Amino acid sequence: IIKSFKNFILEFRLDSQFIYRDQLRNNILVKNYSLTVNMEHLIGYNEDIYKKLSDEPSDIIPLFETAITQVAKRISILSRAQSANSLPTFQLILNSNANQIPLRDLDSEHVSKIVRLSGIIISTSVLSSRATYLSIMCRNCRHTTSITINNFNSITGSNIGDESTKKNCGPDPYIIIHESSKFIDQQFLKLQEIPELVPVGEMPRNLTMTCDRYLTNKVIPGTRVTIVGIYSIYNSKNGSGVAIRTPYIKILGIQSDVETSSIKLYEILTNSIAPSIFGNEDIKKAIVCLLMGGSKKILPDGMRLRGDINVLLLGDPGTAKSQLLKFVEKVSPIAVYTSGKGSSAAGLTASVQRDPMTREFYLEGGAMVLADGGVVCIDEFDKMRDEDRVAIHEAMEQQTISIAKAGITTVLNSRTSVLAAANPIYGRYDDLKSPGDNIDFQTTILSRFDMIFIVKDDHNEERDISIANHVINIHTGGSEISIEKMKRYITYCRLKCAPRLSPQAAEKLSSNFVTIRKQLLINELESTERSSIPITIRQLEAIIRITESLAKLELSPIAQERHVDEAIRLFQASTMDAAS
Amino acid sequence: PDAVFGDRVRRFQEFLDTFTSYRDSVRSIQVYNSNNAILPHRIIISLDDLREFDRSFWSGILVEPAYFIPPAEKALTDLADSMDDVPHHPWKLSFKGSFGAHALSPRTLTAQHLNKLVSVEGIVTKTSLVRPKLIRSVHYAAKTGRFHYRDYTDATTTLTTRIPTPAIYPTEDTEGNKLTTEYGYSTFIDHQRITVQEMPEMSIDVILDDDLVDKTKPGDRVNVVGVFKSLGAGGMNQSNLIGFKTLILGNTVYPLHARSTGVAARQMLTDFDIRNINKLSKKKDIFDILSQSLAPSIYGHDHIKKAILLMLMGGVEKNLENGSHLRGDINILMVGDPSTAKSQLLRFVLNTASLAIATTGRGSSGVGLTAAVTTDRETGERRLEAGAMVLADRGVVCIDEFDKMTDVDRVAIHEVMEQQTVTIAKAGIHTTLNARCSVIAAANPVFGQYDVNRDPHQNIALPDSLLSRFDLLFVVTDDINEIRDRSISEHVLRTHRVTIPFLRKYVQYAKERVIPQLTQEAINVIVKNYTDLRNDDNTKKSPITARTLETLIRLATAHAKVRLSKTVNKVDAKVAANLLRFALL
Amino acid sequence: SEIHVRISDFPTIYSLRELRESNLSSLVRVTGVVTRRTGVFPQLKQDSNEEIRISFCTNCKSKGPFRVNGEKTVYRNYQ
Amino acid sequence: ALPSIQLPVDYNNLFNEITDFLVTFKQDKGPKYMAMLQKVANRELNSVIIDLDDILQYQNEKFLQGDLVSAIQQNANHFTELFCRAIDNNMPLPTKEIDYKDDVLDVILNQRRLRNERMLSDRTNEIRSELFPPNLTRRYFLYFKPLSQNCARRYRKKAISSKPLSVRQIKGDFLGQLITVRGIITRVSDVKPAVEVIAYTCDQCGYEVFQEVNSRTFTPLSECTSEECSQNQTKGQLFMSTRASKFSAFQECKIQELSQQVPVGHIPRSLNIHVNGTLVRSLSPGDIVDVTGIFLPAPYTGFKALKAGLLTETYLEAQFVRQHKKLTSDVEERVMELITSGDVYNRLAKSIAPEIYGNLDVKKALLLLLVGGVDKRVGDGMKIRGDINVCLMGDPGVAKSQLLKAICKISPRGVYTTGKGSSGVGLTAAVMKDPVTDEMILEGGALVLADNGICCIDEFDKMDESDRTAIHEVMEQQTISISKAGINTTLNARTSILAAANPLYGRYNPRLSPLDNINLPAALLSRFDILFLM
Ligand SMILES: Nc1ncnc2c1ncn2[C@@H]1O[C@H](COP(=O)(O)OP(=O)(O)OP(O)(O)=S)[C@@H](O)[C@H]1O
Repeated sequence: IIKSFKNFILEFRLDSQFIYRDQLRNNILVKNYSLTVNMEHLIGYNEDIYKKLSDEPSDIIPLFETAITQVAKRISILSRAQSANSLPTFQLILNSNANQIPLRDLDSEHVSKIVRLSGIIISTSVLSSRATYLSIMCRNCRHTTSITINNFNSITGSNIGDESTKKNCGPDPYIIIHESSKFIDQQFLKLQEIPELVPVGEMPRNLTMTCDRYLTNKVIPGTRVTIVGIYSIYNSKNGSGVAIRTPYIKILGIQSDVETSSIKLYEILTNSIAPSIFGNEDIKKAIVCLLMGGSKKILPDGMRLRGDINVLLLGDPGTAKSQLLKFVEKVSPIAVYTSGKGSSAAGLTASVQRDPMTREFYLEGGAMVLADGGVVCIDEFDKMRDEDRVAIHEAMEQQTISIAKAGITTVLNSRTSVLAAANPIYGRYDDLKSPGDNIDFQTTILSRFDMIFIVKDDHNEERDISIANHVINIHTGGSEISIEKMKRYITYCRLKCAPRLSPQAAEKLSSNFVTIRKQLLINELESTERSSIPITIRQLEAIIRITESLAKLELSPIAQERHVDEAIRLFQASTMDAAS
Repeated sequence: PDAVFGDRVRRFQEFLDTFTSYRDSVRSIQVYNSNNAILPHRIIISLDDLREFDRSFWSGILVEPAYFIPPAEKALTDLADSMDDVPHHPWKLSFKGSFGAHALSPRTLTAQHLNKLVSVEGIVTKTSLVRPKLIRSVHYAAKTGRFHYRDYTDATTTLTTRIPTPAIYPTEDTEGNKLTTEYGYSTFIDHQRITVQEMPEMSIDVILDDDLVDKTKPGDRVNVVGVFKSLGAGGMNQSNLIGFKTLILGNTVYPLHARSTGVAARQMLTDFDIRNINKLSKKKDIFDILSQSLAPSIYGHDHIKKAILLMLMGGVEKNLENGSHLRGDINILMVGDPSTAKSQLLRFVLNTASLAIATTGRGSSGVGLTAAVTTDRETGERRLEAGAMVLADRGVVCIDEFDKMTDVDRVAIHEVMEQQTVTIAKAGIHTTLNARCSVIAAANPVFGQYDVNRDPHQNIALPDSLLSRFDLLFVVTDDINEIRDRSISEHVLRTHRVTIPFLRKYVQYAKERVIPQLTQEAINVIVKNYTDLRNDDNTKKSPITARTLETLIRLATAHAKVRLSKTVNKVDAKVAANLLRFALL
Repeated sequence: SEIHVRISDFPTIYSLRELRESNLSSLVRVTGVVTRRTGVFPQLKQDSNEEIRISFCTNCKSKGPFRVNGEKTVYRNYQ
Repeated sequence: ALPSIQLPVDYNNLFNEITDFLVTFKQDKGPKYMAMLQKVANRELNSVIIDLDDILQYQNEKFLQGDLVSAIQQNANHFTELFCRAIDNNMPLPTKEIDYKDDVLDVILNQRRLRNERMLSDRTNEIRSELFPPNLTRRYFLYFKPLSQNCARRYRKKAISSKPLSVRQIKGDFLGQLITVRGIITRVSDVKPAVEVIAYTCDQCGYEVFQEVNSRTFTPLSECTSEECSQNQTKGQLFMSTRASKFSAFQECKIQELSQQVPVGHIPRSLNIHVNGTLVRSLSPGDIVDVTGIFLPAPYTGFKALKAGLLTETYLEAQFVRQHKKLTSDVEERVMELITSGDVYNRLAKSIAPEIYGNLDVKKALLLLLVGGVDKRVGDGMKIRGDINVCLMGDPGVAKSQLLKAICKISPRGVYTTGKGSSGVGLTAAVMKDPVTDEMILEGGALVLADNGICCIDEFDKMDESDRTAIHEVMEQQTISISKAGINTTLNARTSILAAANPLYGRYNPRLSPLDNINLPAALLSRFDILFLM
């Protein structure tokens, strides 16, 4: 079967061409060792060993490796002899775009089962290594043996890690030499199922994962990925990680676009961004452009054009942060569920954690690591300690967070608007003092912050009479272009876009600010009770960028006047209200 | 023996014999060693000429160094102990000077390259003590001599596996009589597996053997090339099952870029680049367009742009004989609208220019901006915490939010600047750490934006020296009329929709090509100019401190460096004094 | 895997202030308050669950100590 | 393998070299070897310091009639073996008369030796019709003093032995070389008796067994090898006896760098020293001293695990000590050159701060400070600090911080700081009651570092007068007493203090008198000697 399979992998040719040999020969010389071979080929070219692989991929994908590296030899070494010794072997990257099985499978029948699995990952990409061909010299018998662990690609990340202690004059005659024995640093990653998925089964689901050579940081949030399902086990803990059924895996990790491998609709949105929500056109436009994203430009200048830097949306419960967070999450890739001082199992600046997967301090991926793509939502925001105010302020000032602690010094990249809200102090003291004041008041914390807001839900006059019925309430009692479709338009504007602003509405905004300043330089003769006429110069560019995003809503390479003028009116209402 | 080692021996013999110049250089330093009645004899070699001669040797070196290098060791030992028979010395190779280009970030040196030549660039922090570990041991049999030699063949040797079996100490071996040891005669190879850390501007233990002992100071992103191998004991036979130790060898040490700033810039030039830079510099007008090169979002205050480009030039900081190296670099303070002035003017030096560690004052001090003696539970030992700025070498550190300094910080600015380096005498230790970096500071007006309106007396609450101790002091405008805000709007819109960055290759070029040391006519100008300064504007604030004149040199002398002019023009001095009038008025 | 029964009620209401050696190993129903609690334990429960009784199961048993593991042993849900 | 690589070094040839290398010498007039071996056999000496000058002189005489240093540059200890064992082989016996109650451990070991000699010449003779180690009869500890550069002047050789080098300069090949290093002593423990020849009496089998002291880790040897109880099914156990064995003093210390030998980069490094023999108690923490001996790592693994490796600890076996600052050499010849060059006073007054011109007077005072060099330890009474405490006053334009950099770069041992650079306890001293030996560790108070040097100080106005107590303490020089956290002891700092201050009103207050500008309470000025307001 070895020769038939060796030939059949030579014949593996998807509906494109014999790309897996020429591209192979032209890819080994620098980086691409083993080309990612999408596995729509095996389903038609050899159905017998296709069933064998869907049944027992443990001791078969090593034959895949052997045949693919052997044909890689037969081609690249021939081109070497035509152009200019060992040609170190490869670990192929095999998976398919069909027959999807997320972590819905957890049972024990899945020893040696490959399934085209998609799923999210949170953290614990820890690094370790295992040997490929094991070199063990005996001391009490002088017996040198180069016995492999019996595979290099499907190793635990069925291989038991004993070494058959021979004649026992000494406690360990057979001793490992790790120089002559070749090994691979394989990172011990973790696997979770996608929480944004209609098919759900076995609510407790979790497996391990391996990143062999370049499998690290190839999966990005929100993508329909194709990784290996599960592998046999050196049995885990039993009464590690979770106790029951924690195997080491042999994942190969193909990643591409959701739908591919190598191989006027807005007039219904005038209110549809809010199927049931009420008003607050300013905060709601903030929310729709938050779902949009704003501007992002790299072209030559002395900075990068930022978008939606900051909002202080602090407001009372009743606003139903439930529905806000749930709809944004359903539309966003992964809504960064930040809890005050903590990002994920650590603080805002990620804290290192001594994981027993490596039994060492690994940098626990922070919310920030998972925040590129989705808007940070800070709940429990009021009880946040003042000790890391400047920490978040620094992040707000740039984007990324520079986490530099014991052993780990990295500026981990984060790129999204903010969300700040909690139950305001003194009840509705926010009404008397500034729109801020959900947390401490000191004017220094407020410095880097940009925009403050108040939310209007359908309970305002319940403070005069309805409160009575309110306690009696205790006694006696989508319609829009889909969430995934908005995420799709957003990924297709991250791909390519140039919907810039328009000069005429730009000068209109410049007017409706400068002429305000001129009417008020004239009204200084009236000696206005406004404390100190401020420079509305960062809020102004904020409005400019929000009109830019409202133009991104309409693809116009020079902004249409409709969205820009609407945003202009609403943000002058907001700024004017703030001034009041 | 097997024929493969003999073939490799012959190939390396032919390779070294091809370049008899290096043979004679080794012979010369070796006859010097003999006349001195030595040096670890690994030769600085480049794997480039190998492609001209060695087609199988070079083929097997990079793929598997443990196979083709130990022959390149044995054959060299033979050829050299034949080159020198006089005295009675590893005769190895150091591989320094080749184009490895592997493992850009030491976080992933293990994945791609296994059992291969691996380069890694990373800071060398917490260097361990020297370990002059014995390998060659010599001994004496209590009777009749029998002076026994021993080579401690182990796994912890340089590259090859040497049967890691405990031969720590033989005694009474091969003879019934006693074996005494003999020290000194037996060599003690410098096993110093120093902890070199990573490089964040983009903690493996590298064993620096007998010549690379402490080649770099703490804060050096050393481009060390070694052989990524693995060895050791983990406990897969006893009860402890864990993995094993992976470790990179030590072959080459290309340290931090010495003459220019650190390794990251790499702003060498090509004939097209030299021609573009020359076509630029010879033109009198370019000095002004640099303002547009430093005015991407804000406009006006082009004099501040001039200041930025000057302090980017570097200055003429000169090393005076038998005395302190005078400060020729400049550090400029900025103060204005904390909202807009800081962000805009900063975002060049922060993101674009170079080597500008963002420093908020209290916060970005981190553990400490200056230093701190830290006795750690990890090794149970005390090292130093050199702040980023003092960890920096030659850069231009940006300190935003200056008014948020902790009290103890307020003194570092005096030593890091006026004494050019930070000397600390703290608990149990005293050391003069190098902090020679230009500084761009941006201080918030401690009360809103009245830094412009309120007089500088206690304005930032630091009028006494902290105001003047920074060389130049700049203030933007706050109260503007229709026209300035309108131009602001015009530009912010035309940007929300003249080479700025290339100038970097222009800057360093000057500071290594041409230097306007000084000119007597510019002296005759500036000295009388400064006498007028200290005679006329005295009533304002008396910032007339002679230190200012020092800057009046620095500034102008960097100007002509930006100008590339070999001389400090008198009108260069005019530009200097007018820049100062701008900073003063 | 296995089922253990539970009993409804007893008339014996020995308060915590009243417990005697006669009562031990018997059945008791007590009131009180949960002061504080722990997490799940994988309790141990030729030393089956002794780890203090090792007669001659050691290679260096005179004084050289032999080390037993604390795992591979049966674990009972234990709070 | 198991090589036996012949090297030019040998002991039998060195044995004959030692046989000829006897007492016989000319100036060493009776050779100092002879009279000093008498003295030690007259029991008034144990340290027979054998310098290296007379070694090269004996070599020169033997060569003119018909290398030792180059031989001791690797081991230096097989020489202490042969050399001493031959001083035993050539030991004047009848030097002086002997008593029985004139000493202890010299009549007692002679009693043991000669009585067991009677018992052996009787018992082995009855059977007819152990070896007392030379250490047991040492009663002296011999050392070597490195040669002065005089011999290398006339006969250049491997002079690296006598060349004072820093601990940083210790190359991997320098391990084993008789090396003289200088620095600062620290953490010198107290005298501890270490055994040399461990005795073992059985009390049943009689035979006093003597074993040799290995590395610090040793074993009390097992059941006897004595034949009194042996050759039967019985054997009486032996045990040690402190009187029967022999001990000797032992001490440890560490050395740090002169602070002008370390780069502007890395941290200074320490280095262990095991002081042995009668050289104990002749040391102290904080003295500039050239110590010399061998450089060895002893083999011992900490965790005692399987893998050994070599954790290369070190120690300078104390073969000789030179405590400087209690020359007739080229340096003094150039000194004569200077004294002849004239104007030396105003000469230095000009060459000081040779980067700045003006304010000559303050540079004059700085000259007077850096020279200092007076004192009055009146004897049977009050000491009097003969050091200088000069202070400044002015504005940044004076560049006084530059003057300080200048001076405490020019002064050896000098140190710089600021007023707020180090807290009170930071600048004076920080003590830790070491729990290991429950002893006192001094962690480098700026001042104690400053001992025998000039302490540069800036921003002395803002020094938080609650901290002015320490400095105020310094006027009473070379005594910093601290009685806190269970430790109540003093630490002396021979220091002269240079300060730099500012008028409180910024530049100056013309309207107000002096000493208003100078906020310093007069109880501080009075401690100062010169005030220079500028
Ligand atoms: N006579 C002089 N010769 C040379 N340079 C001088 C002279 N007088 C002043 N200077 C300059 O004055 C500058 C000011 O030095 P600073 O150290 O800032 O002053 P300072 O020592 O701090 O005075 P304080 O401590 O603030 S009162 C120095 O950089 C010198 O170059």
